[PDB]
Amino acid sequence: QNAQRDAVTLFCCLLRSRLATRRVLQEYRLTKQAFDWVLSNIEAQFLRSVVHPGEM
Amino acid sequence: RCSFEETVEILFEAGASAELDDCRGVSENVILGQMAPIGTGAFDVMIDEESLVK
Amino acid sequence: NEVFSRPEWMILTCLPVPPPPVRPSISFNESQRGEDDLTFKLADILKANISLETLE
Amino acid sequence: KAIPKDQRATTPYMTKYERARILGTRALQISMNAPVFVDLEGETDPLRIAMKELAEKKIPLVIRRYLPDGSFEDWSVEELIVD
Amino acid sequence: SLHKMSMMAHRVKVIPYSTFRLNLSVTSPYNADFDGDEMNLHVPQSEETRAELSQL
Amino acid sequence: PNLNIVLTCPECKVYPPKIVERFSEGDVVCALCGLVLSDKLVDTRSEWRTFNPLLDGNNLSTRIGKGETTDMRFTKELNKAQGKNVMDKKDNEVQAAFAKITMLCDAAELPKIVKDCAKEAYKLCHDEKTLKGKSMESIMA
Amino acid sequence: NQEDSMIMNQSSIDRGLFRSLFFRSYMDQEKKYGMSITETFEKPQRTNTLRMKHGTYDKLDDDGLIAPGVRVSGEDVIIGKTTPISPDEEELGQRTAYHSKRDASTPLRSTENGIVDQVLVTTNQDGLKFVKVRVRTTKIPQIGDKF
Amino acid sequence: GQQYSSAPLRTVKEVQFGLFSPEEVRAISVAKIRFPETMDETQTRAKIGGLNDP
Amino acid sequence: RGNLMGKRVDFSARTVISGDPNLELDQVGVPKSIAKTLTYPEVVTPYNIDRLTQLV
Amino acid sequence: RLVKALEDIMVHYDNTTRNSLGNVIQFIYGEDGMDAAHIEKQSLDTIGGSDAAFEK
Amino acid sequence: MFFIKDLSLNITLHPSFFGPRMKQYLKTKLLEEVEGSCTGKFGYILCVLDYDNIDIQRGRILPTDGSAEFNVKYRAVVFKPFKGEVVDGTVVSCSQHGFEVQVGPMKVFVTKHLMPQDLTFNAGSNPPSYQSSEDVITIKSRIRVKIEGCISQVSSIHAIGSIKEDYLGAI
Ligand SMILES: [Mg+2]
Ligand SMILES: [Zn+2]
Repeated sequence: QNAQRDAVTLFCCLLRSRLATRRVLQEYRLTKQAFDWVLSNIEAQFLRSVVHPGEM
Repeated sequence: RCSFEETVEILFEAGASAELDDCRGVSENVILGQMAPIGTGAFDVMIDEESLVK
Repeated sequence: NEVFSRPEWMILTCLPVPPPPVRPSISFNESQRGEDDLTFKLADILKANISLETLE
Repeated sequence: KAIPKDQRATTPYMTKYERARILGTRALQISMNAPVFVDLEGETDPLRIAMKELAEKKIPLVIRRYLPDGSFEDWSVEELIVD
Repeated sequence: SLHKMSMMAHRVKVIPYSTFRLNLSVTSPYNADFDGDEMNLHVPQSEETRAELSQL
Repeated sequence: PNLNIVLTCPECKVYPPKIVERFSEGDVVCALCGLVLSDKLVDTRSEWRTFNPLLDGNNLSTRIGKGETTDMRFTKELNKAQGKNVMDKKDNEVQAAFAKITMLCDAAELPKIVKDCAKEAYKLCHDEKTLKGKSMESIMA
Repeated sequence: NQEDSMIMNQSSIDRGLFRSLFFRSYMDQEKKYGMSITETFEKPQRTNTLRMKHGTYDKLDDDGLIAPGVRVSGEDVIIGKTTPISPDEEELGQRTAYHSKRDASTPLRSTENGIVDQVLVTTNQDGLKFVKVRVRTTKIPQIGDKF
Repeated sequence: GQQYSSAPLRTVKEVQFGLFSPEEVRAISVAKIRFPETMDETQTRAKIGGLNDP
Repeated sequence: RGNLMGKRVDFSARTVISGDPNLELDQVGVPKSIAKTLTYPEVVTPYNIDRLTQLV
Repeated sequence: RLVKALEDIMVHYDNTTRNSLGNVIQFIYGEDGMDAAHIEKQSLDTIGGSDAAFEK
Repeated sequence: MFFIKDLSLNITLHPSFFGPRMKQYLKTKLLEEVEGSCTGKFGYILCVLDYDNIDIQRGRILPTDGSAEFNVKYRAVVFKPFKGEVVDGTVVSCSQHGFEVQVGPMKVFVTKHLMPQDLTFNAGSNPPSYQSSEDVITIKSRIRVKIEGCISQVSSIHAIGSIKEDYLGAI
């Protein structure tokens, strides 16, 4: 878990930067299904951006 | 080690010092001519007889 | 290692002879037959060995 | 030495190599007259049938993932999340 | 062939004459030019290696 | 003791091997039922590319000369060792006789065919009983 | 035309544009090892000749050569040469049945074809009868040809 | 295309490099090779006991 | 180097390559002579028994 | 020298880059565990901007 | 000797035998190959005990061909000869070098030189029989043979016996 947090710290900082209350309520004006869809897409693409074990 | 450059010297020192090879290296599996633990061959495929009745 | 290497074994006493599957000779036109270089070397070892035994 | 199911700590997602060898071995068995578990829509090529079985998780196989310490795990292709 | 892109699978289209025809969007990873450059074509002989070759 | 491999077609078995040899495919095939008889054909032209039994026989020998990085003392010790083993075989007369005959034929401007025929004749005579001498000049002439 | 590619007019090619002739010369020579074995240029018979190539021997004459003007293709024997053999030397396969000689002809290339232009026979320096052949072939400019 | 064998088929794993003992060389060999000649005196077959015998 | 790591292999063709915009990105135009020279061993199955029978 | 220098290095089923002998070169491939085929240049909005814009 | 030993065998199955009933097929094969055959390490395999509790373990897929490999551990009754072992047998074939005794599934041979001097060979009888000074060795006759040596070749076992010593010969 220490290596996971130290390997996800920067990406979590980027998500906390791009996902602010003012940036979503003011500029984006996202709704409930739109915000949840953005969360599911970010988590999904993050689960697809993982390197596969066994690659040279 | 012998595959890269100095083949005879490495082989002679190996036979002299009674060296043992693990034979999971890439070039080793290549020389012997069978599957290596790289990619598709880095895992074995099995069968579950309990899944055939599904 | 006793089971694999010995200083007495480092000194050559008996010499293995590889089969023609290693040194394939050729019989071209039935009158132009070529022998490999290792074959000539084995002939030299035999002539020198028999010569040394005769002189000794 | 066969890690139990409650201690399997590998990635639950099926990699491209696992999907590749599962489709290759499964298609090779289908080419050798293997019992097909899915109803065909008129296919003739064995690889398309193997992908049809993978799309419905009807492939009866389980992967023995070798760990670097000599151990292994048994992740069945039915419980593996594809794509 | 110094890239891993320099060796890539392809779908065979039977055409007359004697030259390998291909699209020009693939000559950049091969670092090739249509001025007398020869290429090599290998054929798999098994279904398993053909499927593994098509999926990778 | 036997050791003679004879190719036959077990499906035809009607005649001794009347077969055809496909060199481009590297196989040998029965010209009747079309069944192949052997795969992976060996070549004789390809092994000959890298390279005299009629005169030298089955005898083998190798020269010892100086090396790229060597001493002149070792070259003499190896040649003197062969000079002590030169009596083991009585073939020194064939090389010297062929050398002098080579000098005479090269002095007479005769073609190589007459040289090989003369060397073959001297090899047929060599050292028989009915010769009984002639001081090496008359057998050469 | 992309990447140094050129488009050529077909009607100009049909009228003889950049068409060239290629002359390939096949030189063969009979030799004698120790006078006892003598290679001879002759037409090999399919009855007594062993180790005969699968090519056709209908274009050869009585001396074992192809007269100029005869259209030849690949896998065709141009010069027929046979070598004497000994019965107790090999005895391989059917060598104890053919008895006579062994084929050792020099055929044309596998991928080549054309019309034999000129054939000449002459004795060399040591008096060995050798023969030189010259076959011509017009190579029409194709797509794969370079300019 | 080779002939079938009843021996169990396995892969090649560990490879050990060592020196050849003279006793093991004499235990592996089958011929002594005493004649420096290649073929037989009759210019055919093999010398039988020479550099390249059956 | 010439017998273990690399080697001359069968089931291959070498020739001059050229462009063809009418083809796809992944395809390759193979000449008819190369298609008739090289081959591929397919397994007879009840799905292509009639097709392979036609090929015979 | 580069090919024969980096050859027997892969990633096992534990997200740890180690060679065939088990020597660990990197505890995490690329120090992040991400393949080089899903990374895109992104902008960090945490450091960008002035203090008045940050608090604004 | 008739011993009982737990043996293990690797069974190969074609991909066409992957039905739910495949286990039965395994046992089927496990019989057809094991019962009646012979091995140079455990002797002539006679029977196979415990047919219901046959362990199947786990089947593994080998690379090419796609056939399945299984490791089966079972209990079997086998027969293994031994050197210098007194057994009984009945003659089948007769030869001038000696009569061939039949001990179970093994056909032991007895050399004429390994026989007493009073035992002589008789070819004038039908079948040819060995007549001694008191006993007549015929085909249907029972003879107690002391096995001197045994050969353990793969899937083929032959032994050599003798009756020269005391307390031997015809039964
Ligand atoms: Mg170029
Ligand atoms: Zn036939």
